[PDB]
Amino acid sequence: SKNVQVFVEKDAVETSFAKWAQPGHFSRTLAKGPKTTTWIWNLHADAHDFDSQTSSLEEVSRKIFSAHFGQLAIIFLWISGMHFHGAYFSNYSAWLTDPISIKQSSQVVWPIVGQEILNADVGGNFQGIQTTSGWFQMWRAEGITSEVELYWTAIGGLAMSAIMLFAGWFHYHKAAPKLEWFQNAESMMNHHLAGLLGLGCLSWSGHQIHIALPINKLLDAGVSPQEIPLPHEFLINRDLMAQLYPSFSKGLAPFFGGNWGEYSDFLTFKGGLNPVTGGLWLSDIAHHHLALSVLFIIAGHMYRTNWGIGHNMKEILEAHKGPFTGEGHKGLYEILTTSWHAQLAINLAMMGSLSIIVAHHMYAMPPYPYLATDYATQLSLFTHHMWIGGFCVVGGAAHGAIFMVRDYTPANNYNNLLDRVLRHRDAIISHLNWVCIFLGCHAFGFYIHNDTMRALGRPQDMFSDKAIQLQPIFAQWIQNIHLLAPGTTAPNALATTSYAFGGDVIEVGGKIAMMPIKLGTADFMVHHIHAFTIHVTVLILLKGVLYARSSKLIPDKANLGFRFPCDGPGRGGTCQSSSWDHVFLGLFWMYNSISVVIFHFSWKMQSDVWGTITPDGAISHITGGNFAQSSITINGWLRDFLWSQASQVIQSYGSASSAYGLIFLGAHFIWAFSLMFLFSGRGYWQELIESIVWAHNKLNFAPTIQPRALSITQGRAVGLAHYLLGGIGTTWAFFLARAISIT
Amino acid sequence: MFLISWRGYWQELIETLVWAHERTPLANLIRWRDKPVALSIVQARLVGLVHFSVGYILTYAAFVIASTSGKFA
Amino acid sequence: VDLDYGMKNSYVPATGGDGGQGQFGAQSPNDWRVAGTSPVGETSYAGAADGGEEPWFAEAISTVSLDLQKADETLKAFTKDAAAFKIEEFAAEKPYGFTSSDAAMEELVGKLGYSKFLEMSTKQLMKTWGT
Amino acid sequence: SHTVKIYDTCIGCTQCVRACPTDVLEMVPWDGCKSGQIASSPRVEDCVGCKRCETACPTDFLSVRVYLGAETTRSLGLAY
Amino acid sequence: ANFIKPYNDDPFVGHLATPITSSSLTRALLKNLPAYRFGLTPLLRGLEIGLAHGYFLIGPFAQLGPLRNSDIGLLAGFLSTIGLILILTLGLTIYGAAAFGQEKSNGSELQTKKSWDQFKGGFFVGACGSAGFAFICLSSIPTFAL
Amino acid sequence: MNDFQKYLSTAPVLLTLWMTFTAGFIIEVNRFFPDMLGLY
Amino acid sequence: AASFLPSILVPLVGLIFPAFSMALFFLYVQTDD
Amino acid sequence: PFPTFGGSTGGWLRAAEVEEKYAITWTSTKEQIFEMPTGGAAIMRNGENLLYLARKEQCLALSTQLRTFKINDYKIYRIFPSGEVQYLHPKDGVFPEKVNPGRTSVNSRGFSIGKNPNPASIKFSGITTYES
Ligand code: CLA
Ligand code: CLA
Ligand code: CLA
Ligand code: CLA
Ligand code: CLA
Ligand code: CLA
Ligand SMILES: CC1=C(/C=C/C(C)=C/C=C/C(C)=C/C=C/C=C(C)/C=C/C=C(C)/C=C/C2=C(C)CCCC2(C)C)C(C)(C)CCC1
Ligand SMILES: CC1=C(C/C=C(\C)CCC[C@H](C)CCC[C@H](C)CCCC(C)C)C(=O)c2ccccc2C1=O
Ligand code: SF4
Repeated sequence: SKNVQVFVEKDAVETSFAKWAQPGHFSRTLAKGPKTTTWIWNLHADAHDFDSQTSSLEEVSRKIFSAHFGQLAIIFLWISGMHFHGAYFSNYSAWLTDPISIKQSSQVVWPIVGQEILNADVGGNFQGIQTTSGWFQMWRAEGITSEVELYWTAIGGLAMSAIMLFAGWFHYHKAAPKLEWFQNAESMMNHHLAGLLGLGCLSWSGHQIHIALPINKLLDAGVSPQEIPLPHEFLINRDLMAQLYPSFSKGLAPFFGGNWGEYSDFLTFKGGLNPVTGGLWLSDIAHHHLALSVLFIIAGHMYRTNWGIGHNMKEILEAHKGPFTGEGHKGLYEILTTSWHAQLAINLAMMGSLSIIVAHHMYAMPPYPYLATDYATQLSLFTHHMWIGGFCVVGGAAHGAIFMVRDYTPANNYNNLLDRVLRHRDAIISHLNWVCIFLGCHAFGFYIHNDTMRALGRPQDMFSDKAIQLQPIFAQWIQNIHLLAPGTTAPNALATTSYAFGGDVIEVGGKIAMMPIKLGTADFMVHHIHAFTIHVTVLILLKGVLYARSSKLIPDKANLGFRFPCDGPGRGGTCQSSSWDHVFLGLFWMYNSISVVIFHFSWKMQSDVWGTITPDGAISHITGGNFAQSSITINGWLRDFLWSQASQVIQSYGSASSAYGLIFLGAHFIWAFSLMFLFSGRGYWQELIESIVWAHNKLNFAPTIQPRALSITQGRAVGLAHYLLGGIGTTWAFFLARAISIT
Repeated sequence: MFLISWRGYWQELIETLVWAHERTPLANLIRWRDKPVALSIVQARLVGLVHFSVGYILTYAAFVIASTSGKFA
Repeated sequence: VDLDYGMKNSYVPATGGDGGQGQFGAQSPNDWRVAGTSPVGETSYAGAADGGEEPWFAEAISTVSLDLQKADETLKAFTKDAAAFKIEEFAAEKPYGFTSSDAAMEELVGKLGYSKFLEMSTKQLMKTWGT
Repeated sequence: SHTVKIYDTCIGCTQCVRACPTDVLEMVPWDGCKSGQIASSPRVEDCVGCKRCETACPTDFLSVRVYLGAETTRSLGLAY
Repeated sequence: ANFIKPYNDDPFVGHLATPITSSSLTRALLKNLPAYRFGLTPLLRGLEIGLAHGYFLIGPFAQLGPLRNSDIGLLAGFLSTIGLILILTLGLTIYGAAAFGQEKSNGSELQTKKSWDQFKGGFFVGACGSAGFAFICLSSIPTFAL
Repeated sequence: MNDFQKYLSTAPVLLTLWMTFTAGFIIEVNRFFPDMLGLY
Repeated sequence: AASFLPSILVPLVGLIFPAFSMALFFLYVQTDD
Repeated sequence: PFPTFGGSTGGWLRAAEVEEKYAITWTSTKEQIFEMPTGGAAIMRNGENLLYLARKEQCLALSTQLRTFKINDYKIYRIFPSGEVQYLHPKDGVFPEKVNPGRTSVNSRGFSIGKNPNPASIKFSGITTYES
């Protein structure tokens, strides 16, 4: 009948604790029982690989839907806890009254073992750990005002968490959807693009227009939090709103009529940052979401469902083919509607890419009240979202490779774009290799050249703004374009989207919130290094996807799998030739890439933006503008950045920042610890274990689960894990400790 | 690099480079007499250990000398 | 067909650490170390293919191929001894009204082709040659 | 190139000859085992040194041992 | 329409006939380049190649070298270029020895010892002379103003 | 019940419980007898 | 004068010598006796 | 009799023209799509098929795939630059996994792996323990 219908099987899986007591039930091999320690590790590594646990897409699909509900439940509990801790263990009320002086804190340590030192004198007759997630600013923007409200949102969160968990159980054990239900992309996109995003934005705009905007205006004006009317009061008494925004008097009459102009009071396109709080005007944010909402809702009506009108994605994809691309995009629809791994690849890459964009756009255009001046929170958020993004992007590549090895079928892909790509893979990889070498030699060479020149007493031969100069002309041009846009290419706007492009210095509380950021030779040099790092990462990852099934070296790599240790010592050596290993190596380069980016942000900002400005025009940046002539050499980074900005962590003992010092050291230890897994091999360890077991046997006792050394692949994984934790952890402490002081 | 990255990856990459040289005009005129191949397993281990060792000694040598001389001399 | 063409190579097995020439030789008789590309109207790799107006891509012009007819011969020559052993055993087992090994071969291979002949047990052969 | 040797502990499981990626091993008639078959390495000139064969042997200690040695184009798996 | 086809109609060769690889433009340019052109003797082939490469090499040294701002900068640039040409010439000599051997016969085949030696000689003369020409040209630069 | 008890008898679960107990008792001892570098 | 020796020998030891040595090694390893 | 393929950059190189080359042949009952070791997809012809590769392993890998299609009549040859051809697999007409009377043992040692001689004993001999 209808193309789109709901098909669900009742009572699919019985709920019992029997399987719980039978570890390894999901796998046929593991189910037999443990005979060596490898079984234990394998149990945990194959837990969520449903494709290998079952051969039916319906079953795999059912598990994924329910598992997702589980994650949602966890996320809800997390958010709930944060709000609760902000209601019972925080100084929000005090901060709300004096946001500039009091420091945000929402965690308190018990008075055990001198750990109390960690409870700092943040302010407002309160002692606790200074948090840096930015909760206080967000709550202020929403218009919380009280701590009772925080408690209630916490309760809502707990309730929501439970509902999600029930949903997971219900849709797996009692009402499990069939495969036909899952395979309805057009419907899903229509619903998610119009309901989840469109209605979501519209609903949020409602809160912002009726509750947040009014309260925040009063707060900024000076009204004491206690004197601001309760949220419900604004919703009921239109007169009160009319006082603040003199258009609510007209009511919704202007809206139904075409006179949307009358609502210019609260819907505006001002641009720039609020002078008092140093954040984007909420009026603009309200119009933003309202506009986006309309767009999304309209977009949700593009695909056919059950009424004839609409587009069928298959047709659109197949029609787009050209002279240089054979059958074009034929075959892609089936792949994306019959392979979860393929979908995850695209989705995961885009999600990670978004996080990186959020990081850039959220510092240049501060979105929350009193966020820019809080340097600690700004740095924390930028770095946090930069990382999340990197991991996700690499993950997308990984799952893309899993697709090629597990779901790719030659029959369904003849002369399509995918086939043609795999037919000239040598050309693609060869060229990218060259691009990477070119960029790397030229970009890093600049730094080495400068180091040598400065050391040889020849400063006039350096690539600097005072010698041979490499100016970023293109970027400088775009900046000017964006600066002059308000009033020209953007006539109805009133100010620059960001003061970074150009403008005046916005200061809040004697501290600089935003200032024009200029680009010179040093910036050129660093930006091109970023390009090199990203390009190399792509090379490793793309090579893995393209050569996943076969290679000149190992023609039958596909049969070996996605995660095999090697093929042997032959052919000169075939170690680490799997696609999994390419992901393994890619993560190391992603670490390098992100590390450089976050360091660039930290030094540039502390040198050319952040700081204090006097009543008159005197700007004193935190580091003093050293970036221009010091970041052009490697010695400069080691001395004027790492060595100098690390004075805080190393001298944190005896203070509330002591934890960071300990973690800094601990992270270094873990990083080094990992190098033993990354440089050694299973053979040595297995033999050592044999001798150790001899001792236990000599005393008449030994485990039946014979002790064995970690697999080759696991060894690499353990090493990478500790390596990443240690490296990121070290910077984490370094940044946070430094930031607390600079703030 | 030599210690953590192993042969398989590099061998495949070198193969692509061979293809390029043989297919790029002008450079085709010149050719090798010893087939280009990746370093062996043990060789890489040795090369890596040497790089690690040389850097280790050199860095400390500078510190012990510059630090002592710069302060007391 | 020179069945020893491959064996007749420049490779000299070492004392210890070498399997040897094996069954079909360890290396090609010809040396891979030939020259590179040459100007239009010239040849480089001895019996190379003229690149015509595109000498740069001359190495992509194939000159080495397999004739299907010739392919049959190589199959027969390299498997001659096996066929001999097979027919010999068939002869040993008191063939019905046997004639000559060669004659029997022709008769037995006239039917059951040649490949099938090579893959059949003496028992099956005797059953087949009952007539 | 490489050297592959078979020992008397073979049981004629044929697993090794079914794993070689380059047809270096064969199953020949023999009387030392119940199966009446033993493995041989007639064409070691094509061994790449994968050691897949060894991984397939079921005997306590490999009855088939591959000792890596002199390297040739074939043994180094060079398609170029 | 397919603008990419198997090279030489061999579906199994490791190459493809793309617009870049096989277009009238590419074919024409490569056919008339000194390296592949028809009729040129080994010496002349080297000469043309050398004349071309020497002229553009004096620039990098002259404008970005250690003594660029010195009055004798151009002279220094010339000397540096000559040095680089010598290094490249050594390479050519060594390559020939290894690739071709010691006694040849075919003759007039760029890929023989005698021909290679002649080619190398031409390169040296052309390169050094070309660099000198650039020195003379860069000594006084025309403004082409009426 | 029997099956649940088996799950609670699994190695990972038992370790966590035991270590939590051990950690707790150590913490409690330090809470009531703090700062000791020797048996007095 | 011996004082001029540093400026006459160093150019040779660090440039001419290494070059010729490398060339000879290449010719030696690329030859098939 | 070449299968239908549109070309790839993963085909053979100079070695195939100056050192050595390989070729596989088989017969099919239907036109079907297979994946070639070089990279890509091709359609076999209804009948005889011939394909050239640069390595024996590449050829034998394809044979494995062919067996899935129920094709067991494949033959592999090595063509030298001069035109000489060597029949390589199935060498005796019978697949190696099946014992064929008439095949002799090679490289066999009549003792357990642990009975090989001690390295010191064969010092300054040139032979190895496993060859001793
Ligand atoms: C500081 C350590 C270090 C360095 C320098 C490199 C260097 C390199 N890695 Mg690497 N790597 C490292 C650690 C390092 N790795 C570690 C720890 C790992 C483990 C995860 C890896 C894993 C890894 C992989 C998996 C990959 C690389 C790749 C690369 C290459 C990138 C191409 C390039 O930029 O060439 C330029 C190289 C330079 C060193 C630039 C500096 C050299 C000077 C400044 C330029 C001019 C010098 C000139 C050429 C010669 C001067 C003559 C005279 C000095 C004698 C390059 C050779 C990629 C590759 O090979 O693709 C191309 C690749 O795929 N790396
Ligand atoms: C993201 C979630 C999250 C996180 C990380 C924290 C973290 C923290 N909370 Mg908090 N909290 C949260 C959510 C969260 N909370 C929520 C949602 C609520 C509302 C209910 C609260 C309510 C709350 C209160 C009321 C208090 C805290 C406190 C604390 C701090 C001490 C935690 C503690 O009890 O240590 C000690 C840990 C324990 C006592 C638990 C014992 C350890 C158990 C037994 C181990 C688990 C057994 C294991 C799972 C067995 C498996 C069996 C199998 C069936 C699974 C710590 C910083 C305390 C604090 O800061 O005091 C100053 C405090 O008083 N929180
Ligand atoms: C308009 C209807 C609608 C909405 C709102 C959603 C929303 C969602 N779907 Mg979805 N879906 C829909 C229709 C819809 N779907 C249809 C028709 C199909 C079949 C074609 C699917 C098939 C589908 C699959 C297969 C999956 C999803 C998933 C998801 C979640 C993605 C994760 C996320 O963004 O977290 C955002 C989280 C929240 C916003 C939390 C709230 C979530 C609740 C359920 C919102 C419900 C409305 C709420 C009660 C508000 C009522 C308004 C009232 C107050 C006035 C998200 C909650 C994924 C998932 O994780 O599911 C568990 C997933 O795997 N959907
Ligand atoms: C949307 C996110 C997402 C989802 C749903 C999946 C889902 C999946 N991935 Mg995948 N992946 C992702 C993101 C994701 N991945 C990202 C971002 C990366 C890049 C790092 C990868 C890299 C990756 C690889 C390389 C592999 C998978 C595999 C798998 C499959 C099995 C997972 C498994 O073994 O479970 C078991 C899960 C675990 C054992 C994880 C436990 C957590 C470990 C111990 C790390 C914990 C670190 C912790 C945070 C540090 C705390 C520090 C503290 C102690 C001090 C499954 C389909 C595997 C597979 O076979 O696919 C078919 C596989 O080989 N993925
Ligand atoms: C890789 C990056 C890099 C770059 C660009 C430079 C650049 C420079 N260095 Mg330096 N240097 C570097 C790394 C680098 N250095 C490193 C890593 C070290 C440490 C060993 C040094 C140590 C060093 C010293 C000790 C000295 C220099 C000097 C110089 C200058 C002289 C340039 C010269 O003679 O080149 C000559 C260049 C060429 C002959 C060729 C250039 C490449 C050509 C243009 C490529 C053309 C490609 C073409 C477009 C392809 C398409 C063609 C098609 C269209 C037909 C110049 C500013 C000298 C100086 O005075 O300093 C200012 C000097 O004394 N350098
Ligand atoms: C002990 C060895 C040694 C010596 C003596 C020199 C000497 C010199 N180097 Mg140097 N260099 C060395 C090792 C050495 N280098 C190494 C190992 C590296 C790699 C890191 C470099 C990389 C390097 C760069 C990147 C640059 C130099 C430059 C220079 C020159 C700067 C002074 C001057 O007046 O320039 C002005 C130049 C002149 C006045 C021209 C002098 C005449 C030339 C040198 C004649 C060369 C002909 C020579 C015989 C040909 C060799 C034949 C072959 C068979 C060996 C100077 C001649 C700079 C330069 O200008 O190069 C020429 C420059 O840009 N060097
Ligand atoms: C981009 C492009 C292009 C290209 C360009 C180029 C690349 C150029 C180059 C150019 C060049 C690169 C040139 C060169 C020239 C050279 C010369 C002009 C030389 C001369 C010399 C002479 C004349 C002589 C000398 C001598 C001798 C021989 C010896 C004795 C002495 C004397 C001195 C006499 C075109 C436009 C096409 C188009 C588009 C693309
Ligand atoms: C980069 C890298 C390579 C490739 C590195 C190569 C090919 C080094 C090439 C450059 C060196 C400096 C040799 C270059 C020599 C010159 C061409 C001059 C030679 C002259 C002769 C006469 C000696 C491996 O082969 C490898 C193998 C196993 C594990 C890791 C790796 C690895 O990390
Ligand atoms: S090592 Fe590889 S090629 Fe050699 S016999 Fe064993 S499986 Fe065959």
